[PDB]
Amino acid sequence: PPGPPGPRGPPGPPGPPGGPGPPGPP
Amino acid sequence: PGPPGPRGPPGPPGPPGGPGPPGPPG
Amino acid sequence: PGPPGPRGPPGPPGPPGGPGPPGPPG
Repeated sequence: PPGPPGPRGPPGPPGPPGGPGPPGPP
Repeated sequence: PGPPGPRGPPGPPGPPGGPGPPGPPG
Repeated sequence: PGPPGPRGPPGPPGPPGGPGPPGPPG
């Protein structure tokens, strides 16, 4: 029969950097 | 011996990215 | 029984990071 199911793949790579912060105070 | 087992599932989503750059001057 | 299946593929890229730090004062 078929062998045991394989291991789960690796976690994906880190997401991209976030957007820019809000503008500073007036 | 039988054929190789079914392939494992895909990994989970990666970790979130880092924070974005500093915002613009007020 | 056959050999265990191959490891799954890498997961999706992680989510985008958070917002950056607030910008400097006007």
